[PDB]
Amino acid sequence: RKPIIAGNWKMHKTLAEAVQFVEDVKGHVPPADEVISVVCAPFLFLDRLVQAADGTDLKIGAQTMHFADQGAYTGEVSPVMLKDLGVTYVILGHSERRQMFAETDETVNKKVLAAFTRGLIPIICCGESLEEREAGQTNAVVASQVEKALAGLTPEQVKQAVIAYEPIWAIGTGKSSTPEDANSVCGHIRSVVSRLFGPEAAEAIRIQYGGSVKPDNIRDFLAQQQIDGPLVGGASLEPASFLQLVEAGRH
Amino acid sequence: RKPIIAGNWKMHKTLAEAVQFVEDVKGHVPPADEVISVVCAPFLFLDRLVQAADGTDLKIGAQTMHFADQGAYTGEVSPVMLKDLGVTYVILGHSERRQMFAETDETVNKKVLAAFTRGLIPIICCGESLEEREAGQTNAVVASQVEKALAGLTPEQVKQAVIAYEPIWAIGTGKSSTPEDANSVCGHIRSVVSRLFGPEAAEAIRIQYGGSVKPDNIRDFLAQQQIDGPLVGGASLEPASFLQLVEAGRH
Repeated sequence: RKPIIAGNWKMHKTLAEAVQFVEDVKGHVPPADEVISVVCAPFLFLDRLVQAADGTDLKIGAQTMHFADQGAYTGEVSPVMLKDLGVTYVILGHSERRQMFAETDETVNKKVLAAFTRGLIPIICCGESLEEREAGQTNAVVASQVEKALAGLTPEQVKQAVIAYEPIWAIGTGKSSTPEDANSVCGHIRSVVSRLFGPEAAEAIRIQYGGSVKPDNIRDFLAQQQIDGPLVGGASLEPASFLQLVEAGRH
Repeated sequence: RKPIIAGNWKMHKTLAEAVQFVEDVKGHVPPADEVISVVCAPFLFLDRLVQAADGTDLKIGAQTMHFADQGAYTGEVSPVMLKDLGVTYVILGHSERRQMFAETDETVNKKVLAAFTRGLIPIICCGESLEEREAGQTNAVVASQVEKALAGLTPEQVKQAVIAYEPIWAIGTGKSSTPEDANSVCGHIRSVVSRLFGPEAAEAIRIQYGGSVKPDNIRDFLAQQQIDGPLVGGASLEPASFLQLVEAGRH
């Protein structure tokens, strides 16, 4: 299971900043055969970034996309559009959208199917809230989100999906889940996959941990058996740090 | 009041199709001082569109945007990013955003305040549902949406805002409101602006009609005293159709 590490810039840079970032990083990202390095930038910069990452191993991804090819959804961007640009990854179901922009597990599932239909590798986010963690439904929440999202896929496709387990209370809070704790939920997710798709799908899929990961702690997480890389937001905004993170995938 | 005509492509093209459209229309769109010709495109294409449209009376606008400059708002595009790119107009509160992605009058307000503080001209959308229509709250529903969306602005800036009345039921249904009716509602909205910001701003503010405006029915709408133009959706995808519309503004 090849490690994958994705940077979610969120709403954070200006085109110039964005291109300077790719320029700085693209030459020192680990080889593609070793670690999948992905920078999820805001829509406006995807175009220039896809080019700046000319023939580099630095992959470019979007922070969303709609579930339709084209249509009357003012503001949205389609999986067709993103593909045409050279974007290869797309974050789906991020809580920031689930709780703010009405992203239901239904829309997320639609989007995952669309992703595969259009050639994009989806990074499906799933995680519980503080309240759910405290109430004990962590495993249940995570399980439903994963069950629903992967609905409609074949095992061969599931092997290609990426699942980012991100406990909400850990996103940009400075409070990370522990490797051991995260490892279990991830093991649980992998176990849910196995029960729905099979031991091959489950043994292939790469599950990520997201939530206050830092270049000083990626190693700890990546070292765990069920975890295959980290979805990083805040610590991916600086080229250096990002290079630190992506190198954690044992170069 | 200089007529303004904006086209909302919604989720509709590929970068390539997008650039040729601009490449085809830009040099033939009406002279700025006569008609404000605008093309609202997907976030993905703006960089290039802005670049290719530089120097022409053809203005480029975004289909939506967030209210915060920076932020952990995965998938969102901020006013800073837009202005920084050269984008001049932005659509806010489109029914499609409203009923499908949790766009409320509060957030729409925050966004309107954001456009002004960030140097973007907002095309504030408002309109009644079929139900509210039948119940007779067209003037009410519409008045509230405008009062809420404009709250915070000074008369001086209200004079710069573009308000687009679109009876939800006419948006791409093929059925459009009668000029007389649309004019009545636009008038009423203007009364709202007059009452809130004084007659001066009310007379300078431009109010569009949206809801199945075809290149063959736009003149009818523009003719109406209270209607200063149209926000066209489907009829704005073809260079040929777009140029017809914008020309109806010329004279």
